[PDB]
Amino acid sequence: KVYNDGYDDDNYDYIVKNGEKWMDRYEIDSLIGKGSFGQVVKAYDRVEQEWVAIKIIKNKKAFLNQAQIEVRLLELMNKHDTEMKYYIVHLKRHFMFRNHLCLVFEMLSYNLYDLLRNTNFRGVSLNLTRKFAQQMCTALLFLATPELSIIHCDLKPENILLCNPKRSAIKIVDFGSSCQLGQRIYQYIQSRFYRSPEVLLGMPYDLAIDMWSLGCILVEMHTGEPLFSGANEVDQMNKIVEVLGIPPAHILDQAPKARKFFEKLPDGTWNLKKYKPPGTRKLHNILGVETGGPGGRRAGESGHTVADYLKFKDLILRMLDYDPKTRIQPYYALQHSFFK
Ligand SMILES: F[C@H]1CCN(c2nccc(-c3cnn4ncccc34)n2)C1
Repeated sequence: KVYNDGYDDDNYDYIVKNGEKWMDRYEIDSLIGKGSFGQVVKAYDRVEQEWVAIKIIKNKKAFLNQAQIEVRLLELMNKHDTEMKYYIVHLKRHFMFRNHLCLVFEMLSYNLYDLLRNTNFRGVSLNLTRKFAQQMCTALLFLATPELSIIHCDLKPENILLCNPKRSAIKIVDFGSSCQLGQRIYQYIQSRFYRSPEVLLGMPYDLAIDMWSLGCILVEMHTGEPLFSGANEVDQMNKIVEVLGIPPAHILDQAPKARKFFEKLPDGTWNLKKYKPPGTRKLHNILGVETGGPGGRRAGESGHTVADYLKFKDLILRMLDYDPKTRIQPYYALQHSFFK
């Protein structure tokens, strides 16, 4: 059985060969990552004399076209951030090679899920969480600039990479599922644990969905475990409500999917359709604000005082506002006293 004249496997992926030279320019070293899109290889760019990561997209039209969207968005961001100060991965160039679209990037390191695994799923310190939060809010501020207006739409620990294994600098990756505020097409979006209530409820959405995801990500980075680990949409919404309570009636009254999860009482108030009772799984206790941090494991550690935790909790709750019009926006998140 032959795929792509012998160059591809049965998963639409290019069969990586060590030492292969491409286009009289790149010497392929090794496979360093993989995902639904294809593969990431370490390669030496002999023209620029540097190591690069090449994202080799699957040779299949749906994957190609997803990547073409990604290339356009990365090129737009490139021409609007030439100093590379806004925490988005830098696309150096792209090319088609043996029926695969290939995106050449700066080399990065481990993703933040890998980092959580490296903590044995116990979380990173509040101080490292703060550094990640500040960089992510800066990235979201850039995506919100009017000429971009990019909604990432799939923020999760796996899509945030360290630049260097020993440093806290990060870059956001993976814009294949992204869109712009003026051209919102998708109804079904965001990975489930990180999915905003407006998307669960079938309501209009905007860049605020990414702030919701960030709030979820930051809690998980410090505790080691997802904040809302739903097995399906109904379970996801129920897990959200355990922490945050029943959403406001003015939202549910306008939500096409309200009755997937909730029922309206003769009061006019809404309740869940037949979990811990609503709002009784307190973020205050998830974070261990007064009890030594998650699992009590930060008791007697510098940089984890009650005051520090109260600042973090306050910021997170503003990121997890059910109302996307009042959910904290990146400019103001960066001014919050968690960062002072
Ligand atoms: F192989 C792993 C170690 C280095 N990596 C790396 N390095 C630079 C860029 C990227 C990257 C760019 N876009 N995406 N999208 C999705 C996934 C990764 C990427 N990954 C991943």
